[PDB]
Amino acid sequence: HPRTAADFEVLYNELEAWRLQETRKIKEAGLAKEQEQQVLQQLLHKETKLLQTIDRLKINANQENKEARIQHTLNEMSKHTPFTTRAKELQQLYNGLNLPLLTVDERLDVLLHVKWTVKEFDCDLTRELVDLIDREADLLNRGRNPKMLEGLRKRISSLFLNFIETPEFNPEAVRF
Amino acid sequence: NEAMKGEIAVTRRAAYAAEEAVQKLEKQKMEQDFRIDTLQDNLKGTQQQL
Amino acid sequence: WNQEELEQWALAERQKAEDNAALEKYRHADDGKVKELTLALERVSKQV
Amino acid sequence: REVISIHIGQAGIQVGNACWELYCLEHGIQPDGQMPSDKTIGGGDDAFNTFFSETGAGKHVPRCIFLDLEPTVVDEVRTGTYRQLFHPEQLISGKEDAANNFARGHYTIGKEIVDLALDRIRKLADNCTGLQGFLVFNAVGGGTGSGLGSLLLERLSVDYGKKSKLGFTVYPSPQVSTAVVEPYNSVLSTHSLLEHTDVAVMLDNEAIYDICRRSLDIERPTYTNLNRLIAQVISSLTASLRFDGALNVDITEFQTNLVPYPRIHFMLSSYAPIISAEKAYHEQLSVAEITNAAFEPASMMVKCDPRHGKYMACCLMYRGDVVPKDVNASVATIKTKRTIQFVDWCPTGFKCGINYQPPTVVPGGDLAKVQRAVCMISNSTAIGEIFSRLDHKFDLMYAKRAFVHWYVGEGMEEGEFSEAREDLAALEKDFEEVGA
Amino acid sequence: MREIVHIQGGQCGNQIGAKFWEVVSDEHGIDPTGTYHGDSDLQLERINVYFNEATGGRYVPRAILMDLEPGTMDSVRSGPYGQIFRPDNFVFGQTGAGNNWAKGHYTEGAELIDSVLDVVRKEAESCDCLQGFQVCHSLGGGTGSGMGTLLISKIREEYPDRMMLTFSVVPSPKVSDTVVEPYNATLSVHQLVENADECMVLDNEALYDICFRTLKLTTPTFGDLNHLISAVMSGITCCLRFPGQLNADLRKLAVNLIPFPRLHFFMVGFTPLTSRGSQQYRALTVPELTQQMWDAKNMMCAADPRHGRYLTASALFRGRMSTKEVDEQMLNVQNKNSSYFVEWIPNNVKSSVCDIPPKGLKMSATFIGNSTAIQEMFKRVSEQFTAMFRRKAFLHWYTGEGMDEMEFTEAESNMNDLVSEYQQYQ
Amino acid sequence: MREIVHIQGGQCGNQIGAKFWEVVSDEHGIDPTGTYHGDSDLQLERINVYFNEATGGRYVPRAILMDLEPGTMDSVRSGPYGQIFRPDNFVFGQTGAGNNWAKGHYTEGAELIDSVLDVVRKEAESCDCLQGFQVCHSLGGGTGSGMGTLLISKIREEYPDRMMLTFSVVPSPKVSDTVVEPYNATLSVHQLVENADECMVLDNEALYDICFRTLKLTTPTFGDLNHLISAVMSGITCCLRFPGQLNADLRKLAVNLIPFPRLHFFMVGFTPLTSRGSQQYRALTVPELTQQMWDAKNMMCAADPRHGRYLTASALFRGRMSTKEVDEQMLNVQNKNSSYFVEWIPNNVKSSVCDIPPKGLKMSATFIGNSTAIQEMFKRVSEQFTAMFRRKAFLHWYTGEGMDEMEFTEAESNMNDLVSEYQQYQ
Ligand SMILES: Nc1nc2c(ncn2[C@@H]2O[C@H](COP(=O)(O)OP(=O)(O)OP(=O)(O)O)[C@@H](O)[C@H]2O)c(=O)[nH]1
Ligand SMILES: Nc1nc2c(ncn2[C@@H]2O[C@H](COP(=O)(O)OP(=O)(O)O)[C@@H](O)[C@H]2O)c(=O)[nH]1
Ligand SMILES: Nc1nc2c(ncn2[C@@H]2O[C@H](COP(=O)(O)OP(=O)(O)O)[C@@H](O)[C@H]2O)c(=O)[nH]1
Ligand SMILES: [Mg+2]
Repeated sequence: HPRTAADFEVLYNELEAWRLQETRKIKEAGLAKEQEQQVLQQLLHKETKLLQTIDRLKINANQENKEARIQHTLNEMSKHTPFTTRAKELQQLYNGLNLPLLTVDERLDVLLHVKWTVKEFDCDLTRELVDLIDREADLLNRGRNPKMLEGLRKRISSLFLNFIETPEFNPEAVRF
Repeated sequence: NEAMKGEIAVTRRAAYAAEEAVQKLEKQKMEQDFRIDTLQDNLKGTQQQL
Repeated sequence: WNQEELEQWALAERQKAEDNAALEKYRHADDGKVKELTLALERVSKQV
Repeated sequence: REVISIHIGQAGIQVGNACWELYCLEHGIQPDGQMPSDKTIGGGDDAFNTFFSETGAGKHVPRCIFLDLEPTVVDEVRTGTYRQLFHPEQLISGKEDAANNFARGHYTIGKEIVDLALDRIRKLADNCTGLQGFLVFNAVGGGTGSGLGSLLLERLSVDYGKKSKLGFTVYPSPQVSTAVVEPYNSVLSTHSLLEHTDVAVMLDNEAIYDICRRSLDIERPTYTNLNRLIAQVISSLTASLRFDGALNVDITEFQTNLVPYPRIHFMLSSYAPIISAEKAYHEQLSVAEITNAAFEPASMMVKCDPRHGKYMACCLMYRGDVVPKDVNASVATIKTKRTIQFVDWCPTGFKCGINYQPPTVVPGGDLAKVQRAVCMISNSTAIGEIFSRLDHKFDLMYAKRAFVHWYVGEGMEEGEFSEAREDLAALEKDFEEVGA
Repeated sequence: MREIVHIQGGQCGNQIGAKFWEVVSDEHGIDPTGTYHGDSDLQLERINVYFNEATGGRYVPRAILMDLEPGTMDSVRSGPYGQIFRPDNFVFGQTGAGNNWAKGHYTEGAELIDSVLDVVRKEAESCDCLQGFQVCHSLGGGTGSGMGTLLISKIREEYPDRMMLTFSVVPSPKVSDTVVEPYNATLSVHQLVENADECMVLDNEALYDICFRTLKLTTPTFGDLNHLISAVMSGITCCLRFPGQLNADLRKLAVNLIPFPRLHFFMVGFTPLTSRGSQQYRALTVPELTQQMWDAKNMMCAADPRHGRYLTASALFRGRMSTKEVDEQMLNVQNKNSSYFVEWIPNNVKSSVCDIPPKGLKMSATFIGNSTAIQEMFKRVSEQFTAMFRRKAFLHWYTGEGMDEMEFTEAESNMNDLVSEYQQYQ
Repeated sequence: MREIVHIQGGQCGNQIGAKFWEVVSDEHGIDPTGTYHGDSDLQLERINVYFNEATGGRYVPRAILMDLEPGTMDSVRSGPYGQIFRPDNFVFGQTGAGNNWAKGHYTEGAELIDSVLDVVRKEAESCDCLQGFQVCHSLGGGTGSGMGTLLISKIREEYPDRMMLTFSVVPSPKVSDTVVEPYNATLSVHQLVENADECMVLDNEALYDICFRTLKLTTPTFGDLNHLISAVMSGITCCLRFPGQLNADLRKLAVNLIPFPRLHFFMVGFTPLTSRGSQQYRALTVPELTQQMWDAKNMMCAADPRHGRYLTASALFRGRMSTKEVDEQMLNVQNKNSSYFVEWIPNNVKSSVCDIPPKGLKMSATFIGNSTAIQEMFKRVSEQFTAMFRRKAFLHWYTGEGMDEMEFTEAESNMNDLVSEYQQYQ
């Protein structure tokens, strides 16, 4: 399970070495002057399978690196100026949204807290953020499986992160 | 009592149809929510590129 | 007993119908958001 | 692509007598055998192949037998308006009636006529080339329909087996009835039809009375009206084979699409638009409202409420001027309708067939002449309800052993009574498990 | 001199190919009697691709018609331009199968394909240098899907180095016409993804909405629903028959549109599309034709093409134009919609032109896109298949014909993996 | 080249635009069939400011008809010059606002703007160099006052650097045709003050007085009023279409007549409007044109200029004149009426001359004045708004349609401060 471009480089280079050894064995066989091309095609198809697996691992690593580096930026947003204290509070709210909202009551409570916090500024983004908060609140109050409120929760989290990554809303975002 | 039981059965089936329709609509709603998420991610990326 | 049961099922169906109506209005609003997002992304890409 | 018809019992004979009238009227065959040589209505010399057979100098004979023990109705036909049309030996008349006695129609008297019936059915099949199956008509509340019908279904399955069997069975009604041994005969025919009839579609005189009272405004209908409109239904079902359309089907497809299980084939029929002659030029005819009328709960040929259960597979056979776009839209609307529900065992449960042929009403009839008509055949789970309401009265009768001395003196004991009762119970269990 | 053999199977295949043959015969300028009447000289120069002279101008089309029910051949022979197909090319059984992939692919695939292969082999060896096979059929039927698929496997085994263009119409979610649609679709896909060179998939509600909006027809019947597909089928084969600034054959299209041999399910378009009322108020030029091509409500598949990226796309233009503005328009579309185009390929769009527009017009185009948004047309069928197979509903009609549950498991696995790799490339 | 796209809204907008296109079509020589049937070469030189070339000399207007009821659309189609428009532009919701501003700005606007915006965007992208948008609407109806201003706001947010010149026919106090006129007009000007760019004010009472006295008409139908408004439109849009000894485009007129960004409600006239019993008697010269120009009883508004000082004035003449004569006439008027002109603005009059007078005539002129006398037209609507808001009359039909109770107060506040800002600079 890779996470670094260096480890991906290692995987790529060892795969290329494997390709070279396989084709060298095929060539040094020195036989099947008509099945040689079929063996070459099969070898290339094997290569394609492995490259697609590497691509899948790359997608997973990119997503996990994105999440980890957002958390890292939130941490660097903390390391006792009042702006940094507000940043720590917003980090707490973001972690509350991040954690698996396994309980509907705590879900509603944290949504209430973040709605109170957001409703202070109200220029353009809070309209859609409040709309999404009310959407989740209603679809939990009437009673629907939270496992079906996955994309909507993702959208709330994304909009809240975009709200945090803003100068006026978080009065230190000029850093990044 | 016979007519009342018939009405009970009809109303019960109507309620179950409503439930299944809501389930299907919720699935479609979640798919559209994924779509909105993707179209917002692309917009943020393009803004940063600009 | 049967009259009580009919009352119960009528209430349940009413609740489900209201849920469906709210979900439909949400879906239409999301479609409008789809259109506006597409337009905004187009314009920003052209500026880029 | 020919299908032969066999008509068993009084109800079957009368229904067939109406059906062959309608068919001869359609294909222009005169009531004396040959098509006129001066007036040429319609087209297609292969259009009459399915139901008739040409002989020599234009004398057509139908591919249908009329078998019965009691000779009354059979010789009434023999002396009636349809003398020349039928072959003289396709009409089989015994001597003594089965007389509401399933045993007397299945064991003692039956065995002496089925041999002749089969010896002629196989002759008819040999004359035919593209045999598409068999269609049977029988009243399960009688003696010839149940006994003779069960025996003949058994022997036809033993002989051919691999061909389809569409059976239009007249079950009794909830309250309307004209016997006392209806439950006994009906269950003893159910046990055999359940595992031999390839597709069993049900009828009910009470339901057809309701239909022809509300729609045709005939408040006092006899059996002729019921037979006429059932003939209309059969013609609408066979229109796909007999003519050409934008999207045509046949029997093989009809089973392949509407029978989700080897033992679940009990499907409600219906027809639309059932309209009198005084309102046909008032009401607007289009696929949306005719489909709604066909799906209307009090328009089922079987007196059972279809909202109770979940549909399995619906076949809408449209006839006349239909352009598939509007039937698709009507299909979407009817699937979005709130009161009807499907089952997750079948996500897509519609099938639409279309033929370019308007329905034909028999002169002096009651139905009006129209442009288009939909015949609907849907598999549902309220047939469990009809079987249950029959089973209650059957076991209530079997409590006191009433009317059973006739059976024990004619040739069956109580072993197969218990067997058929358990079989019907298993059928009800099957329906109740599958539906939900 | 390059030769295409056109096979048509099932009711869908029969009707669609009949419309295609009327359009092509009219465009090359031959009357239904069977003689030639093309005034120009550009028409005789390439009749050999679709027609063979029999004796004295009787240019018989090169086509194979196959199904199991007599009615379809009766209708085709009766219909206009149906007096030209050679009767010996009506290779045909007698019974009819109906909605049963297993019945049409196992039983009758024995006593009918044994002669269909003979007819195809004779017709192919009749010509000098083959170009490929062009076969039109459906996926939700029995006599076109299973029979056509077994024919595809047989002809791929026979002729390995030949193009294969499968014009296949796929079942629709909303447009319910039978219940065995998921079964037949999965079974057919399980072999198309294995053997078919490329599948130009089509459906029905997309075409219905096209006839509603882009043409404003009020009662769109099959006679025009298939006319659109006939126009597309004629327009794809433009280079093999007509000169132009930049010729491009089926091999060229496959090379430019198939990054991997399991990525060959194209969605198709056609421009211009306009109502007869407004055929007087619009300007016929590449700037409008290209915008019509790159539209969601203009494609002929129920997959919203923005729901993903385009792995590759192709445009085939017909009519005098400027290959500067054609290329500029293609690049403009790429740059404007860079979000909906995959990144690891530059110039995802190929554009080839020809100097001959279709008869009755002055300019035309055709769009062939291999995009990952076509995954939904398979996802819906896969989910329906899973829901139905969890209950073994309608299963006995296959199990008593000869098919087992292993075939269904394999079909589901291949369907899921190809959809998963479409999702990967996004 | 520089472009104007014409959006018509509501019943009044549809009728006015229909008459205006009837007028411009003959001013350029275009046959109502659609073809060109002119006489002079110089007509063709700028017909791309209003038209498109469809197929072989089929010049079609660049207009979008926008409304919620199809009755007026049917009437326009029936009327003459109907077969000139592109039927695609025809957009309508078929339900009807019913003179309900909230319904037309919140209920049906949200469902029909999604298409009308698409159409106007299509016209804009078919253009190459956009000068701006032209709009026609009313301020007393549901669609005209609500959906028109909603579309104006949409256009301003989309294209922020393109002008909009909009002809707004306003509800005069004594020719009222409905009861919610101020509730509509105030709410519409709420957004017209901050979105539009030139709100050219018109009213039917002044047109009625003109038809009574100057034209001496006895029974003036709406056709003649629409003709007068069309003449004003053509007079404004003439430097864009014909050469002249001086040039004044839309942007130049705006930048000259708008000193402060909230004073863009111009009031206009037209010369020479001659009764057909005096046209044979009067000899038309530049002094006659300027006399009828500054004649207060000819201005197409119920805002008498004797009560207000002029901030700016413009005169667009059409005809081969003497530029010294025109300028000295402007000077003479400015020196005679020495009290009606702002002291801190020297030479308040800007005059442009085009070389091609309108059809038939040999000399013409159009007056566009930005004076402070117009604030009477706003006082007379603010008073009525306060009158029907003091006891909450007719509020629920807007309250329950989507609007709150504070938008009306905001509209009243903007009326009050707008009147205050004219009073300040009077
Ligand atoms: N709907 C309808 N029912 C009919 C018709 N003819 C007979 N029946 C019904 O058939 C049912 C039972 O059949 P029977 O009348 O006993 O005649 P059968 O089936 O030949 O039995 P047996 O005559 O006793 O041998 C009766 O209850 C009738 O209601 C008919 O034309 N239409
Ligand atoms: N566009 C189009 N679709 C058709 C036509 N005929 C049938 N279909 C569709 O094709 C699907 C299945 O085709 P089918 O009739 O089973 O083909 P078969 O195997 O030859 O019978 C159905 O959903 C029909 O809606 C046609 O002529 N044109
Ligand atoms: N100039 C002119 N004004 C008109 C015409 N028809 C109506 N009006 C004016 O328009 C006002 C009514 O606007 P209305 O049609 O209700 O606007 P809508 O609700 O958006 O359609 C009335 O006060 C009339 O004076 C016309 O043909 N010409
Ligand atoms: Mg009898």
